Amino acid sequence: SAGLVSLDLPLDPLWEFPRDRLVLGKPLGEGCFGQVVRAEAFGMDPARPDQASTVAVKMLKDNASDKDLADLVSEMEVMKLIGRHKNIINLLGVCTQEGPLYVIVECAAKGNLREFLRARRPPPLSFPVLVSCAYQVARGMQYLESRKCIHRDLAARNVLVTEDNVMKIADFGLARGLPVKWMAPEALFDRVYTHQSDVWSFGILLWEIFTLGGSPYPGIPVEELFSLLREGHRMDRPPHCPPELYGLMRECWHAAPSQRPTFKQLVEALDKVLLAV
Ligand SMILES: CN1CCN(c2ccc3[nH]c(-c4c(N)c5c(F)cccc5[nH]c4=O)nc3c2)CC1
Repeated sequence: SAGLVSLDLPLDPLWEFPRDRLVLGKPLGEGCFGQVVRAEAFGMDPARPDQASTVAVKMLKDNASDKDLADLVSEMEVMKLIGRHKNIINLLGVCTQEGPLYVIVECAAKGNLREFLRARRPPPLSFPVLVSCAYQVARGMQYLESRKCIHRDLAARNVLVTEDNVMKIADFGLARGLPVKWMAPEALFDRVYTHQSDVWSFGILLWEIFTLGGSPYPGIPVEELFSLLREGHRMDRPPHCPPELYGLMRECWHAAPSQRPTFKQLVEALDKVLLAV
């Protein structure tokens, strides 16, 4: 319950998992101070203890500081309270006592959304699948908005994809700690993060989806961007994109946070487009 680093972390019966049952695998995500690794967790579903399931395992090597563990413990404790949703990297279990810390979270087979879209390019990927991707993140963000979480940056890299193409958001639970293009004006300059600063980032995320995993603000040094944003100039409507759907991106990129749309509206707007196709 919001506890810091200790010699041995406290036992929590609602979330604890047997480390002898968990079997680690090859490294999924290279990381500097902490890392995420693949693992075949046996008996993850306790109703069927014989059958196994593939899972991700966030952890840290012998080098991360005392503060770096407290971040991972804070990331764990936030995931407990937020609970389950279809479009979120949910917590499955934790291994704390009598050994190193392993936080078990559900695995994503097809990787991040940027690498997913860039792979499936025409030298697959239809229009409704792109709208289905944009709709699922909006639903996922709406749930995290209602639980008072507030996402840090939000981008194609941070959203992950399942075997059956379900968009699941990751790193929502991580505390504060490069992504200049994705940040809102108030988040860049004054550093005041709100629900409406993620709305800006969702606008940038919509751009990434309908450019098939393109890099936003193409061909600038991350300096004229600042002057460009505060002179009434935003990104253009990309190749193959409707004007009403582009209108939602322009709504997100309004300078006034009050003028930007809430996540409830962006779901309901995309719902009408998803219901059409
Ligand atoms: C060599 N190529 C490296 C990139 N390839 C890849 C493919 C699927 C992947 N899933 C995750 C992953 C996370 N990064 C993750 C996280 F960062 C936090 C919480 C849960 C997570 N679950 C994941 O499943 N990484 C992947 C990498 C393909 C092979």
